[PDB]
Amino acid sequence: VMTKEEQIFLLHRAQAQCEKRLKEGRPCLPEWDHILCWPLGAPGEVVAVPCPDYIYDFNHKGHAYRRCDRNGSWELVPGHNRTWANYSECVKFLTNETREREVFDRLGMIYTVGYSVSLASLTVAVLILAYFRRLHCTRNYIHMHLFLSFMLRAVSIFVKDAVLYSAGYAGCRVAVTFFLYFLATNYYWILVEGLYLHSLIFMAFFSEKKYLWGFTVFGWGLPAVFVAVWVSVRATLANTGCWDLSSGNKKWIIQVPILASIVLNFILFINIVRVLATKLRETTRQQYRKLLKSTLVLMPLFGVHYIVFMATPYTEVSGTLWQVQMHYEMLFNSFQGFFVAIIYCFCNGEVQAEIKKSWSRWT
Amino acid sequence: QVQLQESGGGLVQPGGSLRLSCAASGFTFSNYKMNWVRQAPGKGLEWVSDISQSGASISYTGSVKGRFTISRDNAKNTLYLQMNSLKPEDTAVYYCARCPAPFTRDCFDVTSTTYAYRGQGTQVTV
Amino acid sequence: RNEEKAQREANKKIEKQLQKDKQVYRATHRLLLLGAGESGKNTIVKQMSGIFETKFQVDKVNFHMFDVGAQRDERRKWIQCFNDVTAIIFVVASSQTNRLQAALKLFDSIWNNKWLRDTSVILFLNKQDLLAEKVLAGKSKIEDYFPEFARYTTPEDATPEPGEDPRVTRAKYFIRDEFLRISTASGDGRHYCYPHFTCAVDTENIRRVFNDCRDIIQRMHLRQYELL
Amino acid sequence: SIAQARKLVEQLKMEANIDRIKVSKAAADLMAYCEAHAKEDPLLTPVPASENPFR
Amino acid sequence: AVAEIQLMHQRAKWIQDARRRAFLHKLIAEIH
Amino acid sequence: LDQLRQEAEQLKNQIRDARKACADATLSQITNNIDPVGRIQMRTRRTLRGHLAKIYAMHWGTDSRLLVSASQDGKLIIWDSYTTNKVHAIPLRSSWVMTCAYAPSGNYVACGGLDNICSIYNLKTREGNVRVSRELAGHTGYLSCCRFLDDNQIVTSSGDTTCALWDIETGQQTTTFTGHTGDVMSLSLAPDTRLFVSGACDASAKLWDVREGMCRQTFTGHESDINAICFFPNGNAFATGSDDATCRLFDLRADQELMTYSHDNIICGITSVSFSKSGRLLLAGYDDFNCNVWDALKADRAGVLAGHDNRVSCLGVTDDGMAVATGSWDSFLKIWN
Repeated sequence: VMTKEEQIFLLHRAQAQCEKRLKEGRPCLPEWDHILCWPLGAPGEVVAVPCPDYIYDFNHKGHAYRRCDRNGSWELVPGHNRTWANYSECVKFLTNETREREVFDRLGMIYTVGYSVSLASLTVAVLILAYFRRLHCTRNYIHMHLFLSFMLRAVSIFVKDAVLYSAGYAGCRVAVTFFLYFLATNYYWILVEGLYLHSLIFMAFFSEKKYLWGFTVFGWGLPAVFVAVWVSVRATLANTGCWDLSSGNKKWIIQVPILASIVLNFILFINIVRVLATKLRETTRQQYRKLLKSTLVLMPLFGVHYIVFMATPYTEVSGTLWQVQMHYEMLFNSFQGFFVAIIYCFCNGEVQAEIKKSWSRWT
Repeated sequence: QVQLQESGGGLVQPGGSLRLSCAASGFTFSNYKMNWVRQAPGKGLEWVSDISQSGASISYTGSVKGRFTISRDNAKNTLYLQMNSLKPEDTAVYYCARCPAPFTRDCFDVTSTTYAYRGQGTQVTV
Repeated sequence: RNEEKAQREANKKIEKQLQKDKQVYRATHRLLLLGAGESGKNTIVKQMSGIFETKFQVDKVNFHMFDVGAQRDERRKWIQCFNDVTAIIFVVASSQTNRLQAALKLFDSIWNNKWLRDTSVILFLNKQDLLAEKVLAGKSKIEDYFPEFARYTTPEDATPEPGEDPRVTRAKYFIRDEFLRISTASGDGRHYCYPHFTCAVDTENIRRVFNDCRDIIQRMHLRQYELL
Repeated sequence: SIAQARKLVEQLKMEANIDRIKVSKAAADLMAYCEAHAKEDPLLTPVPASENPFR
Repeated sequence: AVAEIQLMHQRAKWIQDARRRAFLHKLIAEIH
Repeated sequence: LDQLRQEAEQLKNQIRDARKACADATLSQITNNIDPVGRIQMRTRRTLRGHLAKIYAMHWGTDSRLLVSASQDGKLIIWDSYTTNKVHAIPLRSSWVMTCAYAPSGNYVACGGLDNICSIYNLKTREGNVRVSRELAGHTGYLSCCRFLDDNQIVTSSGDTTCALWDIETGQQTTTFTGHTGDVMSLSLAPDTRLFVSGACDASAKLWDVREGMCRQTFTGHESDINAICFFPNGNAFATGSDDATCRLFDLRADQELMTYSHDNIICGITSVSFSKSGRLLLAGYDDFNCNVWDALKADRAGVLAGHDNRVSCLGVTDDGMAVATGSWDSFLKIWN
């Protein structure tokens, strides 16, 4: 992005060049107006100058106009000392463009609502899981870790919103790093849930000691690993302002491993559904209905919806593809934690029985 | 005390008809699935037929399918086996065997050598 | 407090021993082995006290079979000990006036037992060669012990054994369909039946169990995820 | 079977030869025992946590 | 790409552009 | 054989008539004057975790502090119930332990099951760990219960329809008790250890005098297999739990059922029974994963010890009556007060 501060540098460079040019029936003397440098004006005629190239937003093919008199003095706006000017040709590309701000605000609001609902549902879910000691199991342990990853993603996105969109110091960079790391943890715990179910199915008999600690490390430390690598590369080669702004391919250092998870998870997800159908084949329209229901309840845990828009590159924001991508994702990703809490805690038969018996005994 | 008393067995010409009646006492007859089993001479206790608690479910051993009709009169706390088309290989001691636990669909051990909730048996000679 | 410290030291030693033992206990699958004496159950025992424990392993996976010998034929009490086993290997004496019907009744009792309603049952029709010999010679006369066998036909999904007579295939699949009639009736997916056609000396008997055990485990996991 | 029936008959005769008291005496004895030992049964009437070792 | 990380890289590549364009609008309003 | 059958039938009629003459009323009709205990809000104070499979049995100590529990993972674990500390852990040769006993002196424990063998383990070993001190083989049916009379004399019940009193030192059957036709599922020693009642799967509970080995009485009235039995603390009465979903208190001296504890919604078999120290409460473990504390005199359910995740398999009331210990197929032993 050619930031305004950098533009200021280009503006000062152009002003210095114009000043050097100035130092180098009566025509107007050349002048500078903080926008353009005007040559010797024609006596009593309008002088047009092509739009400056150093301005990132002007339509460079246009021509700005200034008016000169016959005495050699630039025309002034009546009632003022302001010099007459007309840059309407360069402003063709310019627009208030409140619609793009409205789209980014709408996206923010929708995933804020989604992540808040997910955070509330997952707080309820994790309190239920941890409170009841019956539920304590490797499946539910990984579920609690996944719920906590969703918590961290949601609350850290909220922190990023508050710190960053309400300042290139460490306070902004630490917030951005926490956002990236907790998002990576959520994605990799989605992947860890997929891997754990795939091990329970395909790894005929499961060695808990060799993998549960390994799964926890893969779900927490590795997202820390490559996020720390990205932080190191950013502080080495870019280290500029808020780390909100992308620094080129350096962003992949976080994007590639997370996307690499989704692919793998998708590779697992169908490979599990392929098993489910097989199981249902070994025990009709009813079996297909049950397979469809199992797939529907299995997508939120596996984050299958991500595979819809993984391959989309950094598209332009003023586009239908980017708009549908962002709306779909800021909806589904934000509500994915809520879906997981509903299905795997609220709709879980074991947890439902736990809640029923606890409520009955308490009453 | 759980008692099952079979009666009505006796000499019947081959291809004839007969009616075995099991009088139950000492337990709530309605709660228990009931069975007829037979000890043939020189053979182990073969199972003949069974009927559920209410009588809605009925099953027979193959050799008596259609030939015999099992039934239960919960009001009289009794079990019946109406026997028809009797072939000579039906000559056996018929035990009216109660299933061990009430309200349970399983009927473990009625064919065991010394099962407890089983009647003394009535002889049917054909 | 000194006594409490000594007690806690002993308790921690015991707890670490129990944690060590838990790894072995979970890695080993208890299997019940059930059936009459004429079913060839002891032959399968050899191929692989009032209980005969057999520790064997398939692909470095430990199975702990419990052939229940020296026990009274009244099974209804000690059978409850085997609700948490991975599977009940029910071996039938196909080829007691009607031993097969007794096996069917026992299988029904196992299937509908409130404690074994969550216990899977692998099913072994052990006497396939002898059943073939008796059906082809007309000595089995299964058609009179089962009149519905006079109208039963070989199902479309049936795969005949290489060189097996069609009457043998019809008989064996009739037996399987009888046991599956028992199992599917009020099965409800809480537990599963795995019928198999095996001989006494078949080395496949372990694999057919092991695979089924794997299947059972897999299905249990799915039942834990509400996927089934 | 004859020996088993003989043993059963002997056991039944032995059980028939025993003396039996009135069941009202049984109820009296049991209620007397319960009324005498109720206060030393923390299960029925929980003792204070100082006395109860499971505080 | 990762949806949330892109929307952040896009809300930042933008707010910057919109802020420099607001500066440009201020310049035009003051001069033209 | 027909003559013996007729004589047995006539004796059965005579015994039934004698019982009917001795009982014109039940326990409730006499105990109208006793105070109802109300709702027993008994609560769990300790949960003994560490068993992997379904505790099939447990037994308290005479000190009412240590308790032995048997899991069918093959573990005999002694718990200091006060401090929840495991005192000993004993691996078992046969994983299928269906019974365990703790010697009154506390020096020994016993366990047995489908192995038919009553293994006596010594606790106070000089070596420093529990060894297989003795094995009592001789039962041909699964060992369903075992109770110590002393350090050397132990009574056991088996699935072979017989009970056996063993001298531990010699390892030989001091006495054989026979007469049950169903699997003998449990036994209970009298407070004087002279008598013991054993319930079997013939719906009959037989009382034996240990010294001579004859069946003194055969109390009947249960409809299905008896899975649990325990003397009333006075030793002149006992209680049984059966698969007919009813508990029944029998008088020894009245030779018949004194009272029946049942409810219509209870359609599951009692798996374990145990009186409180005073006998006012009969705690019975049911298959519906719950334990019911029955006010044994008014026969109404005084309370429910809900909390077990699976079938209650065993109960034990401390000799001092302070706490109950309930094991279960959930692999957990809950202590209640």
